[PDB]
Amino acid sequence: TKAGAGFKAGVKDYRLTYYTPDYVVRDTDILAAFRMTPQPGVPPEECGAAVAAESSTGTWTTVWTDGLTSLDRYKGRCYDIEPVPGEDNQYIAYVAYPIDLFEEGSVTNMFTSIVGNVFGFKALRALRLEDLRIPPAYVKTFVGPPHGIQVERDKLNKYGRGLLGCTIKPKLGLSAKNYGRAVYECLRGGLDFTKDDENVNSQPFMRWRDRFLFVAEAIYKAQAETGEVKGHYLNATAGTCEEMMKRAVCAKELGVPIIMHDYLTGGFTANTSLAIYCRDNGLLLHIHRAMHAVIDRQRNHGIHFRVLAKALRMSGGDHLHSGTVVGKLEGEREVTLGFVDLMRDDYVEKD
Amino acid sequence: RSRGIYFTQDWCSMPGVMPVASGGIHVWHMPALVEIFGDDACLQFGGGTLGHPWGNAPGAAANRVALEACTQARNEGRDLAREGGDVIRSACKWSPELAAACEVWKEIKFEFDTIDKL
Amino acid sequence: TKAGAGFKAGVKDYRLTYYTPDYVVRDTDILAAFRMTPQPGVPPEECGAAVAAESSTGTWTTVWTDGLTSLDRYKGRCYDIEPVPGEDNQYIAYVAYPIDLFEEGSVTNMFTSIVGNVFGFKALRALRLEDLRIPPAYVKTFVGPPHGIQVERDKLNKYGRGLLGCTIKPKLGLSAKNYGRAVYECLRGGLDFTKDDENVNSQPFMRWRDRFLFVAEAIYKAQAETGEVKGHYLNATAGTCEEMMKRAVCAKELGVPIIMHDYLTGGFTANTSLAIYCRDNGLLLHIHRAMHAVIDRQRNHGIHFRVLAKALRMSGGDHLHSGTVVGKLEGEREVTLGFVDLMRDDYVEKDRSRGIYFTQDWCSMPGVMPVASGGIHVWHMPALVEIFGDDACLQFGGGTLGHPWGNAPGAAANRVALEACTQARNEGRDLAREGGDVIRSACKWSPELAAACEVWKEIKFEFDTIDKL
Amino acid sequence: TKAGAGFKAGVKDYRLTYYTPDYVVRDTDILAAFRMTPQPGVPPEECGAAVAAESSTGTWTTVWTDGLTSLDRYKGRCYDIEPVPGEDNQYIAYVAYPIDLFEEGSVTNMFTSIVGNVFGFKALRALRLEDLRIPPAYVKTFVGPPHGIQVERDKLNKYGRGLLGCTIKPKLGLSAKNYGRAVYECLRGGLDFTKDDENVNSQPFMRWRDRFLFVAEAIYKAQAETGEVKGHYLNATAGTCEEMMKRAVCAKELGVPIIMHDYLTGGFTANTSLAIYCRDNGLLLHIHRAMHAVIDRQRNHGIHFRVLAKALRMSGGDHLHSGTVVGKLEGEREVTLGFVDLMRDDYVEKDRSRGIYFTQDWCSMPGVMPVASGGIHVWHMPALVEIFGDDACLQFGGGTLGHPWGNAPGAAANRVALEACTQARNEGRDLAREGGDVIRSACKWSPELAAACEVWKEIKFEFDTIDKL
Amino acid sequence: MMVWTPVNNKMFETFSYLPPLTDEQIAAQVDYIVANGWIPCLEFAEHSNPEEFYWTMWKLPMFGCRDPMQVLREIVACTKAFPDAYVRLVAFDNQKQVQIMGFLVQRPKTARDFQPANKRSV
Ligand SMILES: O=C(O)[C@@](O)(COP(=O)(O)O)[C@H](O)[C@H](O)COP(=O)(O)O
Ligand SMILES: O=C(O)[C@@](O)(COP(=O)(O)O)[C@H](O)[C@H](O)COP(=O)(O)O
Ligand SMILES: O=C(O)[C@@](O)(COP(=O)(O)O)[C@H](O)[C@H](O)COP(=O)(O)O
Ligand SMILES: [Mg+2]
Ligand SMILES: [Mg+2]
Ligand SMILES: [Mg+2]
Repeated sequence: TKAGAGFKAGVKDYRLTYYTPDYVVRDTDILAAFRMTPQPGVPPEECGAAVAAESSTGTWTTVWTDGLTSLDRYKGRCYDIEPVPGEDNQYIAYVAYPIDLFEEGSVTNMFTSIVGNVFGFKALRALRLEDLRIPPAYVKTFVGPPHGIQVERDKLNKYGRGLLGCTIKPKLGLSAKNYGRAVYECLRGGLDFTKDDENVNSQPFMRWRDRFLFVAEAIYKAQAETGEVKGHYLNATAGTCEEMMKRAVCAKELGVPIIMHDYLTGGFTANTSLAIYCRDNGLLLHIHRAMHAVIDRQRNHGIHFRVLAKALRMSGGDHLHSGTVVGKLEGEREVTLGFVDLMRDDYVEKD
Repeated sequence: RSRGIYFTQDWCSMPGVMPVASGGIHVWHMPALVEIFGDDACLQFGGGTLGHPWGNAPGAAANRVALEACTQARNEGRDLAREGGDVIRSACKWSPELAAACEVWKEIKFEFDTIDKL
Repeated sequence: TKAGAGFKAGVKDYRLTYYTPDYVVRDTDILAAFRMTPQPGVPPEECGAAVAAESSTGTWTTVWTDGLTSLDRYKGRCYDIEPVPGEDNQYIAYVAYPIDLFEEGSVTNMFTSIVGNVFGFKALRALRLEDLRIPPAYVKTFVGPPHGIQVERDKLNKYGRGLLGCTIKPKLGLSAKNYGRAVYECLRGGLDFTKDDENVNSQPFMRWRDRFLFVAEAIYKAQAETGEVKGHYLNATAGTCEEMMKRAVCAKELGVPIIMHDYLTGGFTANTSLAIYCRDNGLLLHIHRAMHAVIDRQRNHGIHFRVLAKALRMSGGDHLHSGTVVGKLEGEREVTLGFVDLMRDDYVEKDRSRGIYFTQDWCSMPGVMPVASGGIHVWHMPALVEIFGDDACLQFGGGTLGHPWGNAPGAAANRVALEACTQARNEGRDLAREGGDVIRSACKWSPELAAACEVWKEIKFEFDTIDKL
Repeated sequence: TKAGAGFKAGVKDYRLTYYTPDYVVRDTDILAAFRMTPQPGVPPEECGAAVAAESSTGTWTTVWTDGLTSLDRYKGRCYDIEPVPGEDNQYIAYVAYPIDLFEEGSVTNMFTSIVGNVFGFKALRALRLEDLRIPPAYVKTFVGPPHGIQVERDKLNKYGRGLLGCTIKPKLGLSAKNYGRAVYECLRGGLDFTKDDENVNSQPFMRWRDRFLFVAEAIYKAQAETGEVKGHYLNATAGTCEEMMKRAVCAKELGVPIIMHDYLTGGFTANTSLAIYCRDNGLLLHIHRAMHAVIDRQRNHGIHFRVLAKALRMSGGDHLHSGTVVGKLEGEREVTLGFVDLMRDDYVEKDRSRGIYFTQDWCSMPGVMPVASGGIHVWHMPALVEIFGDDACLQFGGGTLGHPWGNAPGAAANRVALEACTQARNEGRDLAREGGDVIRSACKWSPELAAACEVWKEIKFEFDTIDKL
Repeated sequence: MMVWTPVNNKMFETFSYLPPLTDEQIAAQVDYIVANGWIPCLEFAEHSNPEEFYWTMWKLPMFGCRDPMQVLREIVACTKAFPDAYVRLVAFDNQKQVQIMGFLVQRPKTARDFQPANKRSV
């Protein structure tokens, strides 16, 4: 009749519960790879365990409520730590999250757990989320992209070459009539698409509905002149969900084939709504990645673009900017080739 | 600039947002919290409540007593930056719920080199 | 001063209340014919009474609440039991249900009483519902089919021959763009209809709205090319009523003349809603009977298809699959001719030689178009025209998409074969006897047909029948 | 520079494409176990291949369109065939279906592929779907049960014993006022629940809304009198989705905690809609399995109840009838224990002695409360507690409304019997062996129970089982 | 025919339709908790209404407790501190995360809203 593990109040090391180097990962677990920089005096195992704990079930001191449930079943698990070649204080910490931790179909929820609080812990100096393993059982809970590459090609009747587009310039300051003027002249010369600049929404120099109407006229005139299917990504990015939807609805009513959305500045919750609307109404959805570099530029801290790209794929988009490698914005060749495969392909082997 | 404020900011009567201090705090932090934030804040104790050895209600009581004792002491002219420990120590002796919290987290501090420096 | 009938607690035989062999059935009663196999030691009268009781007002022991109402007024009544010829332990038990037992316009409710619990009673070894007599007073409570045969023909402007359809194949795995491609090539060769496979709903390889849009383009192109009205049954079958309705609404928006629904896997509650929506919006509704053979194959247990067909007619459908008799799926000739009459006609006399246990009066509820589909090809055409006559749709999926020259030639072969048979019949030729000669002559004349004739020349489906009268 | 695989028109054996005995099943495949009876001369491999083909991508002749897609990717695969012990012409054919074949969240679509057409093929004599392996990746696409066992107990604040219910009787024929009268008297004596009979929808003798209002009064009065939470499953089963939803909405407005639906006679499409509405509104959802025995009674043909139960779990239900084993309707012990685990548990290992053909992983989808109902009385209580444990609802309709002293004494007798058995079990008593002693002691103590003990003392239901392993 | 009384006949869920539990019967229930590895807990309240979900927890659930005597001592301690309260013994299963048993071990003495067993019918 001797007592089993009971409630003991007080602080203990996270590693006692959350570092499990013998754990065999389940095929339904969401896996994370964190590039972690511990403060001096913080063992990597404790740092990895703190990250796993505070992105799953744990807090800074022992709580009695754990006993009402099964921590084994729900806890995040730091299951492997590798040193980073060429670094004295960087480690890749691998964390496994049970599928039950996540809301079905919600990128918002997945990010909230995995990147919600842990990046601000005093006990680390830097943290970067490098990659996520999204298991098929979780992937299946998402509507995903409204159409995807093959369906899009079939809807555009375009095959055998890259598609060509073009952002209207100057970024801001053109009237609706001049916007459509520029669009028509662009499209008539052989571009498949033009687009609103990411920051062209609705403004004093050009209100959105004025633009949408002029642009629709330009699409139609260029398509009739060239004999080729044309489009222009009309921006649905807005201050509220209701304005966003109003803009999408107008684009649908005009019969224009494609719209765009800034998924990070608008946000995952809006983006998922929009993608679902685009699925339900046959609208192609172009995704602009505005603000990504705020998050993904630095090697030591943030979230790599490949994760932001996986998240977009799940939330939903027909296009997503990938970088150029050779143009004015950064994107190393091998890094880019990797996430392009992650964006387009069905099955991508570790590499 | 000594507080990171690069521009004078005029909010033209747009309502103020209540700051919420939360994350790894407990009863011994109470004087510092009241001193930093003043009354217009919410102070949150998750582990600092559900981690109390007697359960949630005693945990809550300990936090509420600590806050009230600090608030009273401040109103009385006491310097919480300097005498904050004394206020908590007095309150621990008076309230058995608080005393239990005082004992459990007595040694617990979070002091590390700051990344986000001015 | 002495007491009349009071409450007496305890178990007594069902037959004491529910076997009424002198009952004169009323013209508003719903009648059922059950093929019943009692357990050893259970008298057929008690078995029939138990079935009547537990599908109407009764349970296993006496309840005091009977006294608050009138059991005479409400009880189901086993009013007749006949032994089955050639069987030592099978009986047809006839049960009469007062019209008050049933919710107006609800097939779901009628099935719930009549087939709800009784098939699982330990006291029987097997039970099969063979037939139902739906009285005009109950029939009149149903909206029924959205259009029916005559209205359908008027809406399609098609007269004087069987309709021709075709399921796109492979069943699953085609993209939306390829689905519409196949559909255009099929329709342009002379088929009136193509269709989604019963299981083509919305899937990773092809999402429904993508399909709906490409199919609408295909319909329009084939109609403009041939100068004949075309359609394709877009599948509204879905996981929820809301998704089902979304699909039907999109089809309507696109102006496509016809949709389909799998009434048994979707269910009677969803199907009735969809039929009403189709009536309200002038959409033709094709009904697929997926799952029926799970229920209706075996002679000793389940529900005969003729009952499933009556239920569909009531719930609502413009077309319903009827079997082919000669194709890859089972359906005996006489059994089939019986329920075809029950599907199409206004008044069908009792005829046990065709499995019709009750005279059925449909009181002008519209007739449902039988659809013969499954493993049929050009050589079957004379037999099909002979069995069904003009008021049918004959569907050739493999028999179109399996043509060596492709879909349009495949369609043309089927259309020529149908028209040749139709002409021959109209001229006085006996298709049952001279059908081979009609097809052979047509093969010599039409190269598209010839190619079909050669490929499927030896192909027959002839097996021992399970569902025998 | 030779030609690779091209289009060749005509018929070939299904086994050439669809029998793959070396296939390694994927963790995302849906697996099916079919009990298959081939026609004479049809090799079992060709029969299994035909079933796999015509429930996935194939038809009766070769189609050119296969070449546009990848049949390897999409085809169903008969990957194993085992002979059935004790049978010369029965085989278990195992078929693997790629997850891509299925519409997410749609039981309707799953059934349409797997059981849609194959049961009617002339080339087989009988077919029975015994089991399905639903992979976690597919399970995850379903909303599932509105609440499930743990959440239900939390919402009712009921712990430590089986729940007790009761179908009002007579089945049909009572007025709304008398329905509520019976309900109040039942609930006040100690039952947790009463319910509409499966076929009580809306009828000339009692309109649904009149009933709902009176039953709500009865629930409230019994709850106030006893101090225990009460409910009554108000039937939302209807002829159309719109009527069904109207009924659910009214129950919600009344604040009654629980409704019921007949999932098979209403159908999966309606049921899934209703389940989602119940999740969105906090309504407990009792599922009646009316019509299941039409499908699931016979060993040689149909669908086993365990598959119909898995399908309900996916579509959504808080309760589902499970049989009693010992009552008036069939259900063999081991078969029942097997599907009870499949209904309630998170992870169920393959166990052929209980009819479990595949290991089933429910990946945290909520468990469904089994409801034992039909011809049971106080003497059955020890057996029921022994079979089901606490996570079940035990229903006594006739066993309550058949009590010589009326409904409240009847309810009291059942509640005393359940509590005595529960106590005895907790104390270490073996209910399988000492159950009679527990009831006999309880009868001597409680005059209400004694009266029930006496009336039903001799009453048993023991018959040869049809649905044997 | 006996008539089940509607008057002052309140019930309190599991075991209320049985004779009042003896000390030996309560102890047997506690043995059942321990044998099954469940978590014992005490809860109490001034009043008991069917509409009211939560009662007040006595201390904390007895995590790791495998000693029936310890449980019985907490019953004594809880009822001593609240001699006029409803008190119930419950047990939790952390695997299914649900309460798995529960019954009253004390009612207020001032309560006359329930009947002795032989006064439930007239
Ligand atoms: O998830 C947590 O760790 C907390 O619930 C605190 O828990 P404890 O009270 O148990 O510490 C808060 O959400 C953090 O304070 C968020 O960080 P911040 O306030 O910096 O945004
Ligand atoms: O899925 C099929 O097999 C079909 O598309 C036929 O394809 P083929 O034209 O290629 O044979 C039909 O749906 C069946 O006829 C249904 O059976 P039934 O009409 O008996 O209900
Ligand atoms: O109509 C009936 O017979 C019942 O109301 C029971 O009444 P009694 O309580 O009076 O027997 C139940 O619906 C059946 O038990 C259903 O069968 P199952 O649970 O096997 O699906
Ligand atoms: Mg730009
Ligand atoms: Mg088909
Ligand atoms: Mg019933």
